[PDB]
Amino acid sequence: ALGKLQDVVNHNAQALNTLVKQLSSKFGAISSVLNDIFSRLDPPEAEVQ
Amino acid sequence: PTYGVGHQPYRVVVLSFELLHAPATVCGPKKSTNLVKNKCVNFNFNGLK
Amino acid sequence: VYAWNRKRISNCVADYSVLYNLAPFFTFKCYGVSPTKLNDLCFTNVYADS
Repeated sequence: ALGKLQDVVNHNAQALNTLVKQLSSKFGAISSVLNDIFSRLDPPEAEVQ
Repeated sequence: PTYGVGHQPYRVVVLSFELLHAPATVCGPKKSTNLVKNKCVNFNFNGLK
Repeated sequence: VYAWNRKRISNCVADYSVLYNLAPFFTFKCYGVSPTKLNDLCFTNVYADS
């Protein structure tokens, strides 16, 4: 019965958790951690990563 | 010793590294400091900054 | 060349800076890591092939 409200509570969660899952993607880079990129590579080549 | 630089002998050393999920055993000369807890500090662990 | 000497260097403190005075280094190229900033990363087991 109280579903139309629960959906508003559910989708918002799917709007946040998924937005968190996007932080684990590399987007074509070597990793998803900026510290590991800054420590291994130098800025001249870390800019493109 | 009379040939050109293109034919001169060159000593070459290849240092191959390994980054696995294991207690690291070879790093550089960085003095370790004390562990101060409950304070926002800059942590600089073996492979995590 | 066909019998390049491979040695496992474990449980050490790798100070690459001393490698610049005991032997004059020419073009130095590192793949995967930068030439500098090698004193703040601790590897697990390194291998020297000479």
